[PDB]
Amino acid sequence: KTFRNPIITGMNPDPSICRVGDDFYLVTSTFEYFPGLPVYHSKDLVHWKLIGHALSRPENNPLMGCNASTGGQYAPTLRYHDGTFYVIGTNYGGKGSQGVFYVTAKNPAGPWSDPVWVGNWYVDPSIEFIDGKMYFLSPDNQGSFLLGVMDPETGTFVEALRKVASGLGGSSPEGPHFYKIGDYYYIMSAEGGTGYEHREVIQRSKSPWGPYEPSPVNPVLSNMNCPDHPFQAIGHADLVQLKDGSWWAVCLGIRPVNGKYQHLGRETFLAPVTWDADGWPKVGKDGVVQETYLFPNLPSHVWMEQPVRDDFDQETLGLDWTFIRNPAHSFWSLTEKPGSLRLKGTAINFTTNDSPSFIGRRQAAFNLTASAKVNFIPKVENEEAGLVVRADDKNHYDLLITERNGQRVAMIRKTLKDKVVDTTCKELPATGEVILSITATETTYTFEIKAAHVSAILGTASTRDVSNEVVGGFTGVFIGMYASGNGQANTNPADFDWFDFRCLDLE
Ligand SMILES: [Ca+2]
Repeated sequence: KTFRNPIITGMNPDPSICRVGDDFYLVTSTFEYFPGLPVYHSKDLVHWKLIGHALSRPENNPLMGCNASTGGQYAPTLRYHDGTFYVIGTNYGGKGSQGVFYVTAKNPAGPWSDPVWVGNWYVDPSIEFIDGKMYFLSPDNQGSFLLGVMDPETGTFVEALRKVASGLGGSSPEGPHFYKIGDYYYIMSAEGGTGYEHREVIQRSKSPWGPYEPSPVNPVLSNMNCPDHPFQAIGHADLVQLKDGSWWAVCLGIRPVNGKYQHLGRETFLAPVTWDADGWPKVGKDGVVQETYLFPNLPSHVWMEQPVRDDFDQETLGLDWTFIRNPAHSFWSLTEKPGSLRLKGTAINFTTNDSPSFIGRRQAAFNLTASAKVNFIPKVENEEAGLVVRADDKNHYDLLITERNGQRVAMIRKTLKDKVVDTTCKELPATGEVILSITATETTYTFEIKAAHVSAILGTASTRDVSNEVVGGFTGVFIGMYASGNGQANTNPADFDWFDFRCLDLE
């Protein structure tokens, strides 16, 4: 048996893992998206199932006012000690955020606690449980790493933060984790940046408090030295040890199109870690995270496939569905028209930093088909609803039903650099159901419509123009249902009977 990387696709950056007996749990960063910090579950490190989110409530994910793509939830760390799971991270820019927080749970599916604010703004806070102590390791935004000890109950520092080590020469020392393995305490961290020079490095000491000395086989993992490789910007790893004693790393990376641009976001990868004779870890001979590997020494456990169609025919919204900042439940219902997701477009659109009536999911494949049957009668030109390809608040493609010159129409509208650049309309019948459809390849999104007396490819757009390299920030594309009255509320609701999502990267 083998597996193909990546192990979790679509926007899933900054992976943090822990093993609790036969079960593995993993979290990734979410930024402005709610619920925050999804928790995935596996029994083989390869097949992952979404089971909850660490931040499923507005009191533990305050997001209002945060910037798209550079605000909200940054790298989380996930750990487990004495019947209790802990997730620590940083919230930047949300009204009511005090910076670094953690939340706890007995069940990793939830419910999680309200935040325990630790009282600083350090990025990439990490925790580890060693010798009956809860260590807190973070960078100091000045090239150095700070270690401290923390009371699990209160989040207060019992031993205060102090400098113990620093980065090893590379840009933006990030993502430090603390491990006690054999004779030594190890600080493993990321350097180089967000780009091609990203790498994981390690150092160790006889004592937690230093001094630390660098690995002679740095880096631990990087695709820096293979510019041909289909995976790039590999880094921000977290280690996990199995019951057979062997070691695996999860880390983030990108899958560029023609080696130039990435739009799906930073995804999660899996690589075997080997320790050399002197006690230093490395992935392979060269540190390169490969496309396929021999399977972990664990029994294969494939999860029941999620169906293509969400029929919106139960009271509980599927866990993959995602909102922008803190959603008011007043804009959506699965109750009010049973069998449909009812979306009520408000005055709010993307141009502010609160929560527009948007519900979407991560584009988890280059090649896909996404479609939705929607009932929407607009009464005036400002009113619209349909599907959106979102990169951020300034960059998104809108496949919407609206009213133009007393005709109900289907519209593809391309917004880039916060300006509308292209708009193409086709006339719909005055009433009746409309199937809106978005199909994707590595390079192109194609937008299609179907109704009574109306079926047509409406337009195309580039994946390149929504890519990280053009738009900046720390996110990747979401495809979602959308309604907005652009200054006014929509008169009528937009009712989505179903939503198909088909990933086709295997073929
Ligand atoms: Ca339905």
